[PDB]
Amino acid sequence: DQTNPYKLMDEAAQKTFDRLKNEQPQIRANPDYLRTIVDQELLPYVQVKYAGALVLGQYYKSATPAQREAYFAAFREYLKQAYGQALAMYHGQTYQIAPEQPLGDKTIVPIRVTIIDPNGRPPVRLDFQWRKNSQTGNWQAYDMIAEGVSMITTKQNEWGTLLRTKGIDGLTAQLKSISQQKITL
Ligand SMILES: [Br-]
Ligand SMILES: [Br-]
Ligand SMILES: [Br-]
Ligand SMILES: [Br-]
Ligand SMILES: [Br-]
Ligand SMILES: [Br-]
Repeated sequence: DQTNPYKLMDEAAQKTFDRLKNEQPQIRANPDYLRTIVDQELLPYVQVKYAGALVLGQYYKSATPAQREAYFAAFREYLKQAYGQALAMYHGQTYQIAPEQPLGDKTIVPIRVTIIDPNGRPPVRLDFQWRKNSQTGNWQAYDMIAEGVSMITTKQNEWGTLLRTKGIDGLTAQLKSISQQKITL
C-alpha cells in the first residue's frame, strides 16, 4: 500500500533484513555483494532522483542534460555503496519498527528502525526519511540516518565546496570515486 509509509517501511525492512540475514556466507565472501542486496531489496522504495536533487541544490537548474544524467547515475551508485556500508553491521539481529502514527496532511515522515543487540548492548537506530508525492498520495524513502549519519547531508559542506569550485562534474567524479570504495566488515 503505497499511500502509507509505515506499511512500506515494514515491507522494505522485511525484504532487506531477511536477505541480509540469510545470505551472510555470500556477504562474508564478498562484502561488495551488499550493493546488490541494497539495489534489489531497498532501492525500489527509494526516490533516488529526489535524494540526488537535494544534494545538488542550486546547481541542478544550470546543469546540462548530459551532466544531469551522469550525476544521477553516479549518485545511484553512491547510494548502493553507502546503504551497503551502513547495513553491513546487520547480520540477522531482531529489529523493531516505530508504530504507525497519524499522517494527517504531512508530506515528510521519519520512521525509526531499531536494531536490537542479542546480548543486551545498546541498540542501533536507523531513521528512515519518507516523503509524499502530493499529487499521487504515494510515499518513498529518500534518506536513512544511521545513528545521526545521513546518506545525503553528512558531507554537505565538503560537497558544497566541491560544487562551488568544480561544479556538478566535480561532484559526480567524487560520487563515482566514493562508490568504488570496497565495502568492509
Ligand atoms: Br529544465
Ligand atoms: Br557512474
Ligand atoms: Br544477532
Ligand atoms: Br520483526
Ligand atoms: Br554493553
Ligand atoms: Br508516485
